[PDB]
Amino acid sequence: PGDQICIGYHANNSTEQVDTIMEKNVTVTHAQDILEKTHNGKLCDLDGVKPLILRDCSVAGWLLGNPMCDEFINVPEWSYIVEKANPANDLCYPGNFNDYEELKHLLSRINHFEKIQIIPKSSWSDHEASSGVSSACPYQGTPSFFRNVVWLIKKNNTYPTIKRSYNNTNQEDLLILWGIHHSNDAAEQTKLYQNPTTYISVGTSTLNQRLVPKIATRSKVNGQSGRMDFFWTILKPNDAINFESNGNFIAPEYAYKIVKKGDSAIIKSEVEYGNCNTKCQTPIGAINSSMPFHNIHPLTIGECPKYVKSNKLVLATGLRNS
Amino acid sequence: GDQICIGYHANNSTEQVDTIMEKNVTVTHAQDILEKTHNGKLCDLDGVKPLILRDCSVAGWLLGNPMCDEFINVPEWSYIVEKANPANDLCYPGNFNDYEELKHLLSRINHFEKIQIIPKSSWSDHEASSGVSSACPYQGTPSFFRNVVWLIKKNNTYPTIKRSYNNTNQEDLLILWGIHHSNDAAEQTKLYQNPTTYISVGTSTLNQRLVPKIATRSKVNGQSGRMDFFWTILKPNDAINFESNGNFIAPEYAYKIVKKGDSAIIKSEVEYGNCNTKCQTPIGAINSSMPFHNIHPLTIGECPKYVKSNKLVLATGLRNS
Amino acid sequence: GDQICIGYHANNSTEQVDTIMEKNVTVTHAQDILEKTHNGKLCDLDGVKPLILRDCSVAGWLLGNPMCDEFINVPEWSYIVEKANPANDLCYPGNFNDYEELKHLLSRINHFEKIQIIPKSSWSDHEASSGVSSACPYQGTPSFFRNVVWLIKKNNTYPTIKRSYNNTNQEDLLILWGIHHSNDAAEQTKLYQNPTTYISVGTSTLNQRLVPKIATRSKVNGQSGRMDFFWTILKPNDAINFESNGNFIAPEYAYKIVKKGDSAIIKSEVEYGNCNTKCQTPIGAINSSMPFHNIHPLTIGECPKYVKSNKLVLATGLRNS
Amino acid sequence: GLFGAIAGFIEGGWQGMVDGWYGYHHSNEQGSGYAADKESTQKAIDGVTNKVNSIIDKMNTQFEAVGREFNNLERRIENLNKKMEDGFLDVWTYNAELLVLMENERTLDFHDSNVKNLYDKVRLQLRDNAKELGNGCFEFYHKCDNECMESVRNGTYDYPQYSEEARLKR
Amino acid sequence: GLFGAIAGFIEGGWQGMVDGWYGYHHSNEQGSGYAADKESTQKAIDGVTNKVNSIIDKMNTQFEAVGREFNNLERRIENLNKKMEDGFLDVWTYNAELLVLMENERTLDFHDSNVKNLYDKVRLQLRDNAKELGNGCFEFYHKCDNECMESVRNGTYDYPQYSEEARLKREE
Amino acid sequence: GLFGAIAGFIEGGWQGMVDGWYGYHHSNEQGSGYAADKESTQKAIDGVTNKVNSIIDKMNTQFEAVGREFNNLERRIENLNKKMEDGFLDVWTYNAELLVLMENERTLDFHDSNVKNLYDKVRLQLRDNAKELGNGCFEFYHKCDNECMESVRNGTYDYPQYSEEARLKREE
Ligand SMILES: *[C@@H]1O[C@H](CO)[C@@H](O[C@@H]2O[C@H](CO)[C@@H](O)[C@H](O)[C@H]2NC(C)=O)[C@H](O)[C@H]1NC(C)=O
Ligand SMILES: *[C@@H]1O[C@H](CO)[C@@H](O[C@@H]2O[C@H](CO)[C@@H](O)[C@H](O)[C@H]2NC(C)=O)[C@H](O)[C@H]1NC(C)=O
Ligand SMILES: *[C@@H]1O[C@H](CO)[C@@H](O)[C@H](O)[C@H]1NC(C)=O
Ligand SMILES: *[C@@H]1O[C@H](CO)[C@@H](O)[C@H](O)[C@H]1NC(C)=O
Ligand SMILES: *[C@@H]1O[C@H](CO)[C@@H](O)[C@H](O)[C@H]1NC(C)=O
Ligand SMILES: *[C@@H]1O[C@H](CO)[C@@H](O)[C@H](O)[C@H]1NC(C)=O
Repeated sequence: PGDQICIGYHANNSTEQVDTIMEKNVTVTHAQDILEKTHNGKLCDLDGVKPLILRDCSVAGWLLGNPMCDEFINVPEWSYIVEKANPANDLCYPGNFNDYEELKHLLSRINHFEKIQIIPKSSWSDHEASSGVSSACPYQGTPSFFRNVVWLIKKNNTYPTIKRSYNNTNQEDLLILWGIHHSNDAAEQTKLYQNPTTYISVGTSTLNQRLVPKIATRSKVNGQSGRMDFFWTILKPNDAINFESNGNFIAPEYAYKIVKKGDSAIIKSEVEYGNCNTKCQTPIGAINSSMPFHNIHPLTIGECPKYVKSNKLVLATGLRNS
Repeated sequence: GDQICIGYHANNSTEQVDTIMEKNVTVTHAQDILEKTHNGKLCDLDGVKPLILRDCSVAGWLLGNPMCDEFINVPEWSYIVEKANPANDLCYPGNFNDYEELKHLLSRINHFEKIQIIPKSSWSDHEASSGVSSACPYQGTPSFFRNVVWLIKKNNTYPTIKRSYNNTNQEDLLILWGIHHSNDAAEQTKLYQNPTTYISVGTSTLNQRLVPKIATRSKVNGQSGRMDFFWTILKPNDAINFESNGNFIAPEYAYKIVKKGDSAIIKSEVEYGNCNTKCQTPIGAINSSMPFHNIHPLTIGECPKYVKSNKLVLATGLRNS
Repeated sequence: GDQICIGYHANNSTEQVDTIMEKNVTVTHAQDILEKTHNGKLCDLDGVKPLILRDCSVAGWLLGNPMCDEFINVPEWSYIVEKANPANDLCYPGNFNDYEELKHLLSRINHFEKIQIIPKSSWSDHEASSGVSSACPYQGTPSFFRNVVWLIKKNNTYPTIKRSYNNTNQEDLLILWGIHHSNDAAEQTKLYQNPTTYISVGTSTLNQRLVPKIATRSKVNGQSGRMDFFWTILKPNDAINFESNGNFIAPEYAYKIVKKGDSAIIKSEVEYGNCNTKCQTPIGAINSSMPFHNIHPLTIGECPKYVKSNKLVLATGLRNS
Repeated sequence: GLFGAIAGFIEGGWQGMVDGWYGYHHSNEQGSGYAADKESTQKAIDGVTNKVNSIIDKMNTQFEAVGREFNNLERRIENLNKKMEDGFLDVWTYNAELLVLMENERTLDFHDSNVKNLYDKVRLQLRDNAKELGNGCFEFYHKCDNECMESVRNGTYDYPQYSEEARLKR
Repeated sequence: GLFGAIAGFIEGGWQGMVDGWYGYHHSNEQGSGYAADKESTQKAIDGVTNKVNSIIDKMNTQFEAVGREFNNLERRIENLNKKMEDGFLDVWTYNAELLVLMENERTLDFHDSNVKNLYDKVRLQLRDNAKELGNGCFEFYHKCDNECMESVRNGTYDYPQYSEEARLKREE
Repeated sequence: GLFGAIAGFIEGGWQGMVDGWYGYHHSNEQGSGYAADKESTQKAIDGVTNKVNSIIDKMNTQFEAVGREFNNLERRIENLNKKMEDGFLDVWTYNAELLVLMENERTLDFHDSNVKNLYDKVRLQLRDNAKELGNGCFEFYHKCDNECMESVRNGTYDYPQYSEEARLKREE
């Protein structure tokens, strides 16, 4: 009374569980994990392109040339930029970087600069180019100053009016930096420049700036109670920039050619380099994965698995075994 | 023996739907819900014609750039169209202040009404008609923005201007004005006489003080000189108060804000089409009872909902053999 | 023949639910997950009482408008209440600079300690009182913001002011000051001697220069002069450096930020409740256990999750006859 | 096919039937042809429709994008405003696309079930009175004229009558 | 419904059933009544609770709606902020509603499938010893006394026990 | 589950099968062995592979957060940036999570449906020619050789041929 056929299904030794609306933890035959949960806690090249690691410098400290950043005076094409939460080297000398976050944002859109010399330090016949330095900005113990801009001083007790132009005869855009010095009282104003009433005008087809020092009494910072305020502009190819001042001028010397625009990023990370390489990067480490999702960190650069806030994410691919 | 079968419909349909588990299921009946179609023209919107700025920017229009004169006394509009980069913006180079904010105020306005508030002839100790420049040529001849006046020194003197205006209309009132930056101390003297000048404007709300910035700038429209225009909204029964001893670009005409409601500044290169529509997008208008469209994210009027997808058909009947 | 039947439950319920495919389906069992109810009152949050500003604005309060004496010294609060339009804000017309950016700073603060950083008394070459304006009445008598001094020339002379205050405290420190804008040279002369004037303020962070805008403006609260107020946070062990030769509106009192943490500013006309709650809304409090609510979008504390619907009912039982 | 009526136990559909979605094919004493379950199809036309209207109605409230302009030193918030409008655009596209996919399956299985819930309704009335051919059909053990057939469709087929005719073959 | 049991072949539900969600009705000589199914009701209040709990779990994170104030010359950002919050409340309101709407239809079909698995279960147990009314019912081809009724409800029903008696009425 | 097959009439799966997901096991004189359903294990792997691929594509265009910095007097807009990016991250986490929960359930029941439909495929092929035991099995009234059992799977089946020793074997 036998000779029987039966219909049935697969089973195996699998503990791989999934969840559903009506049930949790349902062991099934086969499942597919879709969430990347794992990273190497190291920052890397992406891909075959090393990031620009500013160490302990800030972006400000880098572009102005804070003496403790001479390390970055000449710098190759980069993939992304890495800044600490709080770089200790920003402005050796206190003050302001005007439009700083707007500039920082331009950077994320830029893969490579090319420092050039637009107004040679040696071209100041009737002013003192090499005497402006501070114990606030020190290089190798000796007092120094930002390396990309020049703190002009009166030469033989006279500060004639300045009139320098510079013509961008390059093909690329130019990032130009310059500053103004706020002194502490008439006395000091008299010491560095002769003139007591002072201004700085900057012109370009776009720019129309006028600046007057606020000679005033401020709390000491890095030992200095005076202040510097910096300002920047993109000078277009064929455009030209004209400075005019009778004192307190912090002139450009080196400006940067934007030679390459790309997808970059400034990221804040304390984690350090690893001579490795990846195609996806995260502030807390890199990702080699084939998953479609990950829960490492919301900020990524490069081709990445999309981010999710989940610990567990698995597709039931098989049926409900026992 | 006699037979009875149960079965189902199959027609000549070629329509496809999609599902999580299968693509392209040919199906017996399927409703399409995605509009993929626009007449590529800019249209009237519920019987109201848009304001086609042609080559004028918002700024060249409200200031009255000579080359824009087609917009002297404009009728009610339903939405406004700019090209990306209009040629006629500011004829005399400079800046327009809180520009992007003012444009935003226009997306809520349907009609202005120009009213002369300080008439050109009322300037008697200053030079009213000498403020012209080749940067804004009109019919070849050197000219200027038609809504403001460039005041020049008279008989080598520039007595301190003091003019006030009080808003005796029912409506908010858009007023603009400017300042001219000289190039060098020479020019400053030639134009205005006084070496050190200021413009101060006051209202219940506004307390501004402008001072020229002399400097050497590259020529733009053959002018190293620059002009910064400024605006404010003068509420009814309030008064604007102007004072200047130089470099002042005084207002003459100003805008009664007479109609408010939904509007929009769209950027579009597309030309008008002499047609009507309930729904309008920068690349073209849409006439469609579909729930969704494919056309462009920015629309105005009674419109379907935008979705990025290139196919959205809903299955209605059964799988088809 | 004996019979056995399989069947299901039916009861006296009229609870409804909906489907993508059928509406108002009567079911035997349901769970309403949407809370639609609130008391009509503002209450404590976890046993901490709100700051209820009555008719004062926050500028009114922190500046010390003479009608705002209720709040001269204030205890720890959970959140703050404002009207949409407090009548006591600025008693003398002008500007509170970075006002919204400050209000926001203030919504992470649960308590200030008010301190006298520079005693009124200590003005000895200048006249500290009078000082006052009819735009700022107290008990019907001309007065002025309390936390701040409107300084005036003494003996027809205004010696340059140079003060410092160095923060020797544990906590951060909110400091307010201001500038008077006169109406003409005469008024400028009558109040401080000197016709050309400045105020410069300095910290490690700050470095400002203020120059009075002496123009005429229309009257507001009877005055057509102006006062522009400014603030900062002075860190521990920085110092604020003042220097001015007129038009300087000086700080008297400052605020130590003593308890930071989750707070908020909400607009509401609703009276205090005299109750406690874990969840609060501009239109009244919420005591629920539901997952959702539709009371208001702006809520304070641990609350159900907001949603815009009027009906959110989950089916827990089968179709009913 | 989730319920197996379409198109597992019925290999193909019916090019010949027009009066509705689901019906019957009958060959008997007077001939063969198609008639349709006018009321069954109708319950589906009722349901599918409301479903469409509901799907449309969950979208009538959506995100509407707005032209906002920014200047050359406002690149951060211009960026922020772009990522937020794209942000909602992607979200609602996701929602519409996915809903349409999800219910397209429910609508396909819906028709599948409907059919099976008809074949079940006939199987339940005939019982011992016919073979289950197994292809959607039934070979009648007896002879069936139209009031008889039109009656299995009515929903009323007075089984006790034909019982003896069938007892004879087995 | 969709598996054609609730309000399908089984016309309506029993007011008379109160000890569960699905059950049996019997009628023989000792008499008749209602005895709700124990295990298959529990299986439903177990697996529907979870559904209702799964929806409150997948919803605890939502949009923190905060007020931000802007001044008269910040109309653009303010309007962006308003559009952002409207947008978020709209998205989550859709989410909440559609989720409910789709799990309601799911739930209904779940009860409907729990009944067609009960009925099916009895049908396979009973075989030819009983007649299928098509009403959700079986008329026995033998005598089923209560220890017999609890035999059908138990899943312990002995087919050969009443098998010989069954076939006689099937014929006559 | 929903279609009462897997863990339904059939109470468990077969460790012994490994050639595929669903199939038949035969126990005849000429041998015994397991066999997989190529035509229906294939239909299901394909369907489930589209699921996995349609879920990834549906997600591959979610929000992608971007770093942005603000100064200490832009705290309002930094908080606006923040609440925005978190809000989307939440909208997309809720999306992914729930799409997975929902399709997991459908995928299981999909397997349920596939098993039952297979049982019916055979059940209809034999009719009275075999007995339904009630736990997933068919007890052949006659004797079926290995070229006959592989004919029930082959797609069509000699019933008129086999009908003969079936009635004959039925009466007793
Ligand atoms: C900087 O120098 C360049 C040329 O050295 C100027 O170039 C002008 O316009 C075209 C550009 O192709 C040249 O052929 C002309 O000869 C130049 N014009 C004049 C008047 O020399 C450029 O304009 C200069 N920068 C500025 C601000 O003038
Ligand atoms: C603007 O002009 C109007 C009228 O010319 C002034 O309104 C008068 O103001 C006082 C009250 O302050 C009253 O005599 C009337 O209520 C007003 N006029 C009318 C016609 O009702 C108004 O004060 C002026 N505003 C300014 C700032 O000058
Ligand atoms: C799922 O399994 C884990 C053990 O890893 C347990 O922590 C969790 O509570 C289970 N889920 C439920 C809903 O019981
Ligand atoms: C602030 O005061 C304390 C001592 O009083 C000291 O740490 C610091 O030197 C002072 N700083 C300034 C800016 O006055
Ligand atoms: C669906 O069919 C169309 C052919 O018109 C094609 O564009 C698309 O790639 C097809 N998709 C799949 C998954 O086969
Ligand atoms: C559902 O019920 C409400 C409440 O009375 C009613 O107003 C609405 O019209 C009904 N919807 C439909 C489709 O009948």
